[PDB]
Amino acid sequence: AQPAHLCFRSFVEALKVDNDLVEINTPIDPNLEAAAITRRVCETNDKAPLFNNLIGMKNGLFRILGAPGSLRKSSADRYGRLARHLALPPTASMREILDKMLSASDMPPIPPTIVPTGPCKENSLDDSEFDLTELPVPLIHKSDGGKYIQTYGMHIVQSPDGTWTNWSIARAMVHDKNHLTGLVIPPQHIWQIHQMWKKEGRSDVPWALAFGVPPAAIMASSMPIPDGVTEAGYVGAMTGSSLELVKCDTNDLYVPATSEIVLEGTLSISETGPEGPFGEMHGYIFPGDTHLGAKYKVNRITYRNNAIMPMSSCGRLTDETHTMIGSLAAAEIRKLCQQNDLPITDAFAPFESQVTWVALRVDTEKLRAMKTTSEGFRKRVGDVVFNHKAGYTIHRLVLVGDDIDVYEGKDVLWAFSTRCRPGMDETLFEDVRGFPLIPYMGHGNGPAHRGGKVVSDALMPTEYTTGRNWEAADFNQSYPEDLKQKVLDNWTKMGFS
Amino acid sequence: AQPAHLCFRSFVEALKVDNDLVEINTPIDPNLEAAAITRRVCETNDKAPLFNNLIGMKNGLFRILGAPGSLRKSSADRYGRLARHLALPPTASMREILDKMLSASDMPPIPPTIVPTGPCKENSLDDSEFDLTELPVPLIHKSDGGKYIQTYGMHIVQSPDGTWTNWSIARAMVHDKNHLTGLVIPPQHIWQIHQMWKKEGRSDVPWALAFGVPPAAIMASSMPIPDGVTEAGYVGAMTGSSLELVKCDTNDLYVPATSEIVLEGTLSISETGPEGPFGEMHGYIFPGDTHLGAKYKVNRITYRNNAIMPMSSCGRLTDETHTMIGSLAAAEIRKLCQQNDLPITDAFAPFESQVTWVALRVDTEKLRAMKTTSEGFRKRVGDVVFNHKAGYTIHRLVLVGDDIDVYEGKDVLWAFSTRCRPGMDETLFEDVRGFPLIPYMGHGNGPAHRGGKVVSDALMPTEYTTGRNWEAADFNQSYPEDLKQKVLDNWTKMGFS
Ligand SMILES: Cc1cc2c3c(c1C)C(C)(C)C[C@@H](C(=O)Cc1ccccc1)N3c1c([nH]c(=O)[nH]c1=O)N2C[C@H](O)[C@H](O)[C@H](O)COP(=O)(O)O
Ligand SMILES: Cc1cc2c3c(c1C)C(C)(C)C[C@@H](C(=O)Cc1ccccc1)N3c1c([nH]c(=O)[nH]c1=O)N2C[C@H](O)[C@H](O)[C@H](O)COP(=O)(O)O
Ligand SMILES: [K+]
Ligand SMILES: [K+]
Ligand SMILES: [K+]
Ligand SMILES: [K+]
Ligand SMILES: [Mn+2]
Ligand SMILES: [Mn+2]
Repeated sequence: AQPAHLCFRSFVEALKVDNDLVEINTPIDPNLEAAAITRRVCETNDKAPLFNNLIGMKNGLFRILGAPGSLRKSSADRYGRLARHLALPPTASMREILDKMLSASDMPPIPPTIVPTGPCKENSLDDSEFDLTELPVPLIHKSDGGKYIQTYGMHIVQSPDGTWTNWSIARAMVHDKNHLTGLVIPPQHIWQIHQMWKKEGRSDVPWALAFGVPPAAIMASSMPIPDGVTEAGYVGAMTGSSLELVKCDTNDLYVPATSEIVLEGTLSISETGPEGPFGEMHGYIFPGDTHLGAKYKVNRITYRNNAIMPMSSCGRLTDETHTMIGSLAAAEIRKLCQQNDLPITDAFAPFESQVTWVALRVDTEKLRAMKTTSEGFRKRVGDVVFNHKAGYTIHRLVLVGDDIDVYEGKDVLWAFSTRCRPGMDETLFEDVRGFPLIPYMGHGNGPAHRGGKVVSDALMPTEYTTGRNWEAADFNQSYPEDLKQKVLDNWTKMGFS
Repeated sequence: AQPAHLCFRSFVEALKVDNDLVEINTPIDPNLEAAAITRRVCETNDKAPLFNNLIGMKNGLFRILGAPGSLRKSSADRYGRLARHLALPPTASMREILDKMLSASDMPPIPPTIVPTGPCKENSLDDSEFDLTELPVPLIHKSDGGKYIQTYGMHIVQSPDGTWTNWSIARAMVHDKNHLTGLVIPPQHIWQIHQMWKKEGRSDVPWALAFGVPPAAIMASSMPIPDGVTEAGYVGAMTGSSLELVKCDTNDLYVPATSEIVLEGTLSISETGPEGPFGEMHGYIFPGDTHLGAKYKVNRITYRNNAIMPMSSCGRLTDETHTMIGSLAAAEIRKLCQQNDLPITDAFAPFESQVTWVALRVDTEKLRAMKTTSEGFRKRVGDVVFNHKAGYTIHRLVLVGDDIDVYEGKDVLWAFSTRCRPGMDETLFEDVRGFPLIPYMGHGNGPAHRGGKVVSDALMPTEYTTGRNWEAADFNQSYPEDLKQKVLDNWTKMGFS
């Protein structure tokens, strides 16, 4: 066999073939050691670790793959892990990756295909046979409030009426032998669907959590595609293939046939339990900061022979919470802007901003034809984005003109720092949903859930009127073409590197 | 040999010895080519170029050294050029460099020593014998409004009463055979002294411009040491040695004995001429943006045999306008804060901010004892800094706690992005002097000369009260010491780089 983008086991193979995998066959402790190695990998853009000999692995549960969506060292294949989720060449640009993830947005869905069995059915454990506290679930950060089994699996929940099945990543930790607790927060789709079941009031939410799903599916799971859109059919259109799914044993949900590990059960409409703290995407943990979270009951586990659990050891740069959350949100924001008739060509969440900013590249020819001003345009952009779920995680939008490559953080920083006058060239948004996970929100001086957002206009005045009126004081723009070429051609002759 | 910090010719030797120099002995055009090579050096942190065969060099005037204060590639000796200005080991940290530049602030001055002659007297040209338009003055950027002879020399002017002699860098370009035009703007000391002569009204300002001065002198020339303080005596205290100076031939000013090239003349109290545009430190040139500047008359040139003119090809990162202007301003700001009883331990202007920000590291134990709040503390800090000349070039101050290394831009960006809530955690300053060279000031939407400043508080709430209440979600802080060491010790064994 199955292609890498359609089968996690094949994806692991692909990373090996790529010389992008280190297989660790000696015993590794899931209590911190696996996550520490993965953390170091993510901080240094090293090869992904596959822990084949995890202390506590029994009867096939489980090996761990760390850093599944993290960066490679080389510039040429920096995003190659992400490309391997999507059948793209390993040298694919971020633009190419994001365009692939947006491609299904004006295609008919390709609904999934139901097949009678698959590798995820190779082994099973009923509710007399498993204990979640006895599995080699990792402690990811030393101060975490639980062992976070769920950092890179896919929650599956369906609206009561059956018309929308959502796939998404949301964290969860082990509560006891047969329960998890996790985040289920607005405006996320798992929360939206949970609210539908709670208003109906009759039962707990049928649920499954599938780990080691098709890589193309985990990417859509991490993207804020629209309300009401079933991720499986979006992935089918993106990949050009209907995804093969098998029915759960204990409920009527459907999971990818090649899932490594599947939990089946219910998400309670009534019960909560302690959740967190967790070392999070912005780079912090607040020890002792436990709060009630949603509570999941597990009734059944099914799994592949020699099952592999993917794990995100998230925190400071760079891991899946940056490469996927930020970039995929930025992609959806780009599309949302264009659908609102805003002249945005590109969007990216700079890593340097801890993926709390999105830089929006403006087609300034189109802007000029709008015959508008900074104040008006900033407000329009911020209203569109900050009032929408796709903008949830993003607290600063930086508008830049056509000369800036938004996928290059040094260039975004240059433009922000030199073209946006603090205060005057910004519009603050206090009456929008805020992202409480940012430390200055949930642990800050103001409301955790509201405000703290800004549109920073790094468009220069003449970009709204007559056109750019500067040249950069750089090698590229400050010297004629023939001179530049001469200098390059004589560079090593003269004595330079 | 004479020591490198005391003699520019010896400094050039030192860069060669260091394998930090490329001697270009074939013909190089001062019309763009020399500056293009230097620009490329600065953008890539390559070796400094010494142009020994400059097209248009005659009778000893002149060779060019580019990139005298720019960065080296290696992290270990990144600031080695700057260290070579100061007699410091080439591996000196930025903290060490800035401490050396601040050291003379609580020492008695060591006034200069007058000697009868020096190398700067080896050759001379009277006012019948030179023509500035006939010298190989560089065109530094293709759209510059003149040939900028003066990018790394030292202007010397003295108060009418004789009590203060200032040394400073300010740009100047050739106007005609015997005149320059340049920037002389408030609140700079050359401007302050010029205003004293203008109020006296009796004559033009006696002036000299010395190129290829002692490196320790050019560093102080680039630093905003206090009003009324004679740089020569500050440099003498910093270096532990009295600087040797020779009298000008045509006026009673005194220049370093080993200056490569000296212009003697007057800075007019009445005349102006076209100046600019110039490709500037923030990374831009605005073609055609010429304005009246100060006008200098040159009466005499003296120079060393085989004179070398230093040149800054300034613009986008990284050159002297970043490494020296930003860092030296930040050093003075650190001291100014401490003298105002503010608990600041360190300051640096991040390169990523185009040296428009300064990050201020706070001793949070001291902060806690102040029993203050963010609003109050931000306002106090901003009032101190933004009302002072040392703050002139800086538009954003970022307050950070003790965990942040302000000399590491990635860590400043992380703290700013995650700990400062836009709007609420900031105080805007509109009634302070602004720096018009920033594009969003002089080419922006508001007053060029006023406002546009902000204090951004990236201190978290408990840093004012009870202490830091988080751990970073990073390898260093999220795992115990013994585990970290194990992972490091087994890193290459396991298969990692
Ligand atoms: C790639 C990744 C993604 C998330 C998360 C992590 C990783 C690796 C982990 C599990 C490592 C961290 C965790 C987070 O702590 C970060 C976070 C992000 C956004 C909201 C809350 C938490 N998390 C997560 C997340 N969404 C969350 O609702 N709680 C979560 O727990 N997300 C983001 C989420 O998938 C996206 O917002 C999707 O758009 C959601 O799908 P839809 O609702 O649009 O269908
Ligand atoms: C290292 C360097 C420094 C400057 C400049 C350049 C370089 C390489 C060049 C010449 C390349 C660029 C030019 C600039 O265009 C940048 C600039 C900076 C600050 C004000 C105006 C211009 N410039 C300069 C500068 N000061 C200026 O008053 N006009 C100047 O022309 N400075 C800064 C100035 O030296 C410092 O502010 C000192 O504190 C001044 O001394 P005191 O007044 O405190 O005694
Ligand atoms: K999703
Ligand atoms: K602007
Ligand atoms: K000075
Ligand atoms: K703050
Ligand atoms: Mn969804
Ligand atoms: Mn001075």
